[PDB]
Amino acid sequence: NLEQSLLVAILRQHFVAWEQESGTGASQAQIAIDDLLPQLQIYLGDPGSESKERTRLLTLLDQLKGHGLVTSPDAHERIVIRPIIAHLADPINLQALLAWLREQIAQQT
Amino acid sequence: DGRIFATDALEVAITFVESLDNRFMTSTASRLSTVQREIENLETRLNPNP
Repeated sequence: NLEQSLLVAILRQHFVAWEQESGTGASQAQIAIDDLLPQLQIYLGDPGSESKERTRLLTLLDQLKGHGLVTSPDAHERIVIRPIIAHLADPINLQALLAWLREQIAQQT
Repeated sequence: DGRIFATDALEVAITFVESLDNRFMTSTASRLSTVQREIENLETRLNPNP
């Protein structure tokens, strides 16, 4: 789903940062739930209720656990980004996605 | 954080209705005295001549 692919792109951005910092395969990539709420707040809009947007983010993450890209939040409100994400969004697939998104934008005009 | 609050857009609105009927008096002795003294103080602080 599109809104899921947006969160996928954000996760992939964090993963590339962590990977290029610590190298490839060194330990496990982790991200705190805190950093993900602001990122979505730019796109999905702000409902003025931390509880509701937190529930929305957790629902998105859970739906992504059904695809095997992330674990569920653990005690410290942190989530591991399973390395499978590196293959789900790679150059060819991103190029196709960009083409399709530009086509949709053109339709919108 | 689990607690509601009143945004500014309600602060102003409540400032409106509760000033319709019986708002506190502003034109008074105390307000004139206070602005008198404040005008005294601000002027003495701008011109830097010692």
